[PDB]
Amino acid sequence: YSKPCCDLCMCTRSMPPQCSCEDRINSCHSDCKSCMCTRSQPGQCRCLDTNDFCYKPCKSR
Amino acid sequence: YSKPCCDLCMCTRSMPPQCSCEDRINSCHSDCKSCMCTRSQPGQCRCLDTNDFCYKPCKSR
Amino acid sequence: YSKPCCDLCMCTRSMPPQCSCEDRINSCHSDCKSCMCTRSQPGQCRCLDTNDFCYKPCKSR
Amino acid sequence: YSKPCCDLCMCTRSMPPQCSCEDRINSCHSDCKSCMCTRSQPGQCRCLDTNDFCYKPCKSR
Amino acid sequence: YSKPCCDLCMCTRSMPPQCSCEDRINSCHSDCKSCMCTRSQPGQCRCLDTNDFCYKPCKSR
Amino acid sequence: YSKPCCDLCMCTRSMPPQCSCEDRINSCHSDCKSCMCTRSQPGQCRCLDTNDFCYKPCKSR
Repeated sequence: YSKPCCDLCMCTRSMPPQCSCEDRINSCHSDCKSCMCTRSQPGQCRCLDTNDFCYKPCKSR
Repeated sequence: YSKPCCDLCMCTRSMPPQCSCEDRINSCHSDCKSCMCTRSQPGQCRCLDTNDFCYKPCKSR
Repeated sequence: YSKPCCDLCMCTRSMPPQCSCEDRINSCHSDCKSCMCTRSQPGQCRCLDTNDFCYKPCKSR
Repeated sequence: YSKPCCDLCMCTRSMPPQCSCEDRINSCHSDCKSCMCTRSQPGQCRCLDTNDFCYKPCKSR
Repeated sequence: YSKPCCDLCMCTRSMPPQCSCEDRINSCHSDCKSCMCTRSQPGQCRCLDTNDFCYKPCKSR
Repeated sequence: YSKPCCDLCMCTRSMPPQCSCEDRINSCHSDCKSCMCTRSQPGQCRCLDTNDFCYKPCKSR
């Protein structure tokens, strides 16, 4: 869907923590602020945004 | 969901083609025959099965 | 070009050795026997063939 | 050669875009400004520079 | 040391399971039967052997 | 152990150089200043710190 979730998240062991995510084809989630893709068809995209929290796992699988 | 789809697929340039896929947490799709995971909680899994076709992209994103 | 070379090669510490390679867009080298690509435009390909020798580095860079 | 090209490029979905590239043994292209390699022989290098455009694919393969 | 351990292990969800491991510079563990390295100095090696069990984590870190 | 070493190091071809490292389960070395891990059990961690030198290879293997 367009709603924000994340399956693989990583955080730094600092306080507050700094965390990020994974891969989608053509577009990133609606909440993403800087999105990076491959110059190809279909393009494989990732979110580069960093927060002090992780989104919840994608509810499907 | 439990239904079979695939976002990143790769095939050999032979006839018939030999193709495979990507990553899920704890479990693989219902149609998967040999599934491999990391000894960790939560475990990150992948399907090793090979077909002569690709499933369609996950309908959500 | 169409000529066979390899930049990143890996071999098993057995006798005779078993060795393979890396990445190209749309097509593999002319000598490649089983070539695998991504269902996308432009497709990113790799050779899965195994020999008991490595090709020489690509002469360009 | 020494001339600047790129096979795998990625860009952020922002305006202007922010883009980067891939892998070479011992040295990066002549136009590269910050180049990073592995402490090994032969060393495997990558360019970390970021532009608002992508170079064209390497003309050979 | 020369003793056999493994930090990152992966297994198939079949019975009995089929499992493997990770990365070392110049040589693999003493128990490894097919070891694969990069044609470079120092070479980065991995074990390709498959068992129906995982070794224990490296005791150091 | 808790002592600082590094097996895979990479540096930029600038003066002074800017260098970093690799992977551990649950914790980073004692000298690490910003450490990033996966939200999972056991978590896989990496050091993001950058210096103008590389640590020496882990003395064990």
